Amino acid sequence: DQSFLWNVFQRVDKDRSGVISDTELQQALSNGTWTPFNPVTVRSIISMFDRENKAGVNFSEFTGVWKYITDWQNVFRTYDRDNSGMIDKNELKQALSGFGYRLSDQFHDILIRKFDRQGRGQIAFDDFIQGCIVLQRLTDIFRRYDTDQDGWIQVSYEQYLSMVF
Amino acid sequence: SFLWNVFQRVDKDRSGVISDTELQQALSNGTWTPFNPVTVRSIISMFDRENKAGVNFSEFTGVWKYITDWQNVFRTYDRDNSGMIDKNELKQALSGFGYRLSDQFHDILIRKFDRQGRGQIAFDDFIQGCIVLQRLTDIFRRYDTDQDGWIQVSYEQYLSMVF
Ligand SMILES: [Ca+2]
Ligand SMILES: [Ca+2]
Ligand SMILES: [Ca+2]
Ligand SMILES: [Ca+2]
Ligand SMILES: [Ca+2]
Ligand SMILES: [Ca+2]
Repeated sequence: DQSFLWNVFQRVDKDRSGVISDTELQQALSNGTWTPFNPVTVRSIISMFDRENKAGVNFSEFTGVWKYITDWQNVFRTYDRDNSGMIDKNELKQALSGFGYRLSDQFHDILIRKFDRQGRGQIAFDDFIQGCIVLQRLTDIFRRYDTDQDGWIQVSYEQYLSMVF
Repeated sequence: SFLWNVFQRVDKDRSGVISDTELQQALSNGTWTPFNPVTVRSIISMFDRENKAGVNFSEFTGVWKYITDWQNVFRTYDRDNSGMIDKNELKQALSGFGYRLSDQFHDILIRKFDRQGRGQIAFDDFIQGCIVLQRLTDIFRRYDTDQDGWIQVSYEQYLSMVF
């Protein structure tokens, strides 16, 4: 039912639009730090929650375009130890391993780096959805080509360069 | 010089720095639609001494140049002359930049950068369709030693590559 979500479209008409472009949602969600929500994280929710190849959602899926963030906030929250809204190295060693991951101490300090901008050694939330789902899959295409049962895959200089994208 | 006139010519307020989502307005890609904001970001952020996300006259002089040349490529490879480029003309394009890419990963490639679905890379997608194209041929080419191209990559060792 769209009436349950009709007041959500009210805030989303700076240019009357009706269809949700990338920023057409940006003002409906916080990242946890007073900054805007990174569009790179946004298009992950639309091109993934819309069949139409133009990046703009609707009822058929917006029942869930949002729903995934309501999926994602529970986890985040049910891990925040400090409740300060950020996950640390000690903290991620528990969340990652909550997702059935057997990595090691040394990767449990390599991950944080791409996403911790401020440089305090913690992940905000706009850094979480994006890149979480990205990594949620680097166990997955790493899967499609070679299950060595120790992790090794490889191809030549040829279209293996094509794979890297 | 004549650039002294061309720089204000797009500088709406006399500000003396071209904005980003102001330059989207001078660069025409010929889809009669807008020029890619993302191509517009790369063109600005590439050439910015600072974080200002812009180019003043003492910072744009070259962007103009980098722009010029980016057409001067189109202009050659667009042999048929349709303001836009197709698979048969994209082929000699990627190859001319030295890419050993076989037919399958072009329909693939075009399917990530042809902004409209006509199978016709326009002037704005191409540049963009060459910024990342390049970027991910770089470190790999740095990473693979024997230039045969195979890389044995372990679980926790590999993960940290496409990052
Ligand atoms: Ca709208
Ligand atoms: Ca915490
Ligand atoms: Ca200006
Ligand atoms: Ca000609
Ligand atoms: Ca042509
Ligand atoms: Ca090698």
